[PDB]
Amino acid sequence: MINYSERIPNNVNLNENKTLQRALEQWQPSFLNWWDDMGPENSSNYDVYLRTAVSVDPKGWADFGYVKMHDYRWGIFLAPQEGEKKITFGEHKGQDVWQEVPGEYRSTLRRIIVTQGDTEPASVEQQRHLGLTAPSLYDLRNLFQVNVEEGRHLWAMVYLLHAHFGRDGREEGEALLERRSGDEDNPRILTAFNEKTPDWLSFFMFTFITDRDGKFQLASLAESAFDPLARTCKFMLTEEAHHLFVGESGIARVIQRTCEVMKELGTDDPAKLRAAGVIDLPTLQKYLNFHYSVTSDLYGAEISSNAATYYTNGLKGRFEEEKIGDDHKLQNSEYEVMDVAGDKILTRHVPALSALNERLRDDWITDVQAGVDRWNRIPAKFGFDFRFTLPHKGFHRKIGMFADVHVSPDGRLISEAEWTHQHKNWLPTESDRLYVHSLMGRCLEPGKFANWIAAPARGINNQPVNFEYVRFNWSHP
Ligand SMILES: [Cl-]
Ligand SMILES: [Fe+3]
Ligand SMILES: [Fe+3]
Ligand SMILES: [O-]
Repeated sequence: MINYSERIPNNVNLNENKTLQRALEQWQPSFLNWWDDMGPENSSNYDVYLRTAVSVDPKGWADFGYVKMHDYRWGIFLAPQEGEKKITFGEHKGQDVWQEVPGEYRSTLRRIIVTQGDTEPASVEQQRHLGLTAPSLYDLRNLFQVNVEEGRHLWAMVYLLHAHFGRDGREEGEALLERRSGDEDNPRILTAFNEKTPDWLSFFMFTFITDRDGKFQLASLAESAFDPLARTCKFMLTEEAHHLFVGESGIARVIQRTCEVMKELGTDDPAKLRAAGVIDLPTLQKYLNFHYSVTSDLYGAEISSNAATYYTNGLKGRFEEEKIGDDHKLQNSEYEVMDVAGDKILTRHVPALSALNERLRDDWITDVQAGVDRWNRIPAKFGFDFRFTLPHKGFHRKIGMFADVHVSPDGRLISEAEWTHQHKNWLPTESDRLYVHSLMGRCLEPGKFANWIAAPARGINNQPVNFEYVRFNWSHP
């Protein structure tokens, strides 16, 4: 490892700003208390082989070593500042990007930053029980790496709050530790982040699908005229890519194991696959349906004056804004969205500014579909017919125009009776979830993997797959 240096590694000259540094250090012990309370369960004395960034360059990014998570060096890292960067969209296109928050947008920027910050500890809270049933040291270590990274994402947003929003900033930093996933009176802001993540199959789906909402929200904010936010999100995207990998390869390894048992037993009978302790592909498809549809609601209403305002004011851009071939102002542009009118799902064009949530949702759908295309290479290579698919965008939605109807995965509007009698085929049943639960059992033997999942293609940081990625320090409970 590179030589220790700073208590809070950073590339923002934190030490030069005494007032700001003091505010973060006053908040730190509160963060550490939250981490001990709501962080990975019973993990206080584990030594975990973790990656820590200590500077933004490739070498400093990849500082691997054993560390207790309580002692993780959470830091603050902005993509390098560019000389003479201009705003790329909206009313202010062509002007210098902002280094400070414009008073007129203070409350909106604050809202955007806090809502993003809120999802980071929510994922840790949702996932805190999982290590008790980790299917391998490798997977246990990946879970912990995701967790400390989401912890750092909370630091990333709290830094912006303290640095740019004064006393309100600090009050937002405190409340971010007071809310709690699933709590009755102070729940987390967004509904999908108040859901349970009850097993490892849900965990891999969540990091494959819901961390991908993180990618598309962060990619939109990485375009912001408010440059400290833009540069914060650009760096965060490198960590988000790791989360997406954990999710995609996690499910890939599960599909691999189930295809192996299908080949061995020579059957696709789910009763027989389950007798052999694997997760049948159809059940995997239900979990895909579930996490996909719940995540889709995170993009918000298809039509929205708020999203239009964020774009025009230069706060939040479209995904890969600069690659888009239009005027980047959209006053006379359209975008095609669906609509529901009685017994018909139809299409219409609306003003582009009013449908930016739907555009972002569509970008995310395209990305998810690419990952699903990659999973499908597995049955294909085994010569099986099974293919995973994404359901219609209107299936199982609680936000927006499809909220008041039922749509089947194959895109029909369906009756209440048909939803009630058939959705057991489309979303995990209580019984499906009990079966998956029945398979969850810790496996901490080095190089060994629980029977429902295959080994990964390679280890971490060139270590053998049977490396002791976690040391439990059992003598010191
Ligand atoms: Cl404000
Ligand atoms: Fe995150
Ligand atoms: Fe993430
Ligand atoms: O993330």
